[PDB]
Amino acid sequence: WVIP
Amino acid sequence: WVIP
Amino acid sequence: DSCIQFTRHASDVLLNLNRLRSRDILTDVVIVVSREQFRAHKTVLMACSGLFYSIFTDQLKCNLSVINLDPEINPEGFCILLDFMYTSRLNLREGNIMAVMATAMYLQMEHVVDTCRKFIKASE
Amino acid sequence: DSCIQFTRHASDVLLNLNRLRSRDILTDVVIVVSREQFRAHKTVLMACSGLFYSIFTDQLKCNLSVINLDPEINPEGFCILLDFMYTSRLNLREGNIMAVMATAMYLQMEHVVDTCRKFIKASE
Ligand SMILES: N#Cc1c(Cl)ncnc1Nc1ccc2c(c1)CC(=O)N2
Ligand SMILES: N#Cc1c(Cl)ncnc1Nc1ccc2c(c1)CC(=O)N2
Ligand SMILES: [Cl-]
Ligand SMILES: [Cl-]
Ligand SMILES: [Cl-]
Ligand SMILES: [Cl-]
Repeated sequence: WVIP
Repeated sequence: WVIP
Repeated sequence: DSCIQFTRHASDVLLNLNRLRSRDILTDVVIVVSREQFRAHKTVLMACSGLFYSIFTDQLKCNLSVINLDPEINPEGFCILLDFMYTSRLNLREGNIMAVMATAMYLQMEHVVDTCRKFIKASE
Repeated sequence: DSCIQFTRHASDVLLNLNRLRSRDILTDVVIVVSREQFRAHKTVLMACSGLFYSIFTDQLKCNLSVINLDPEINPEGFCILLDFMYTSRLNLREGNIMAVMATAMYLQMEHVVDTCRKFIKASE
């Protein structure tokens, strides 16, 4: 999971 | 395009 | 093999599947979550959820145009997960995390359940 | 928005759509290319090809279960492009490049046409  |  | 790969292909396919969903193009099922209805593509649902994969591989349920979810399922939680299926983006907030996690457990979406557990553990 | 994103989601969806195709699950069209037939999902075809996007948004053609391609289309070229649609991987070889490029032009798959043009220009 990432900060897009 | 890339070499996978 | 000796194939070449187009890096953005999978993301572009998903963007187009979401565009078709938004325009109600070739949607083949309506998911009913208490008073709310959500139109979708069976193949996208199966590709994202262990529960839908099970439902639509069933010889009788594969032909249904309407699927009714358990009354305990929160429509907003379902909406957030349906958006995630079609975009890879999860709108996870303090106010919806419990509903999102419960819906992801029911839908059998392991990666979502995992990030919800991690976000909850960080707040305790 | 304040969304989080699952990096592998789009790739995982496409992998599952390819698995459904391989098992002939919820495929809703057969593409006929001279003596050869290819089963697929209309939504995946539309998401990858300008030609299929046009065909399946047509009020009459959207309901067809069989689509016959132009007799000049090479079945192997179509097979290579169909695999690319479902995997992001293009099996481009000296022996098939002309057929692949011609099929990609017909199917309106701009990124494929682009790499074929570049590979051809490098060999002249
Ligand atoms: N459509 C399809 C499909 C196929 Cl073909 N093969 C394998 N899994 C498929 N889908 C599916 C099954 C289980 C789970 C998910 C997706 C996400 C998750 O957390 N569990
Ligand atoms: N399905 C869908 C779709 C939608 Cl909804 N919006 C926009 N394009 C869509 N698909 C589509 C149209 C044109 C081309 C491609 C795909 C690849 C390419 O080279 N040209
Ligand atoms: Cl029904
Ligand atoms: Cl997931
Ligand atoms: Cl027909
Ligand atoms: Cl393309």
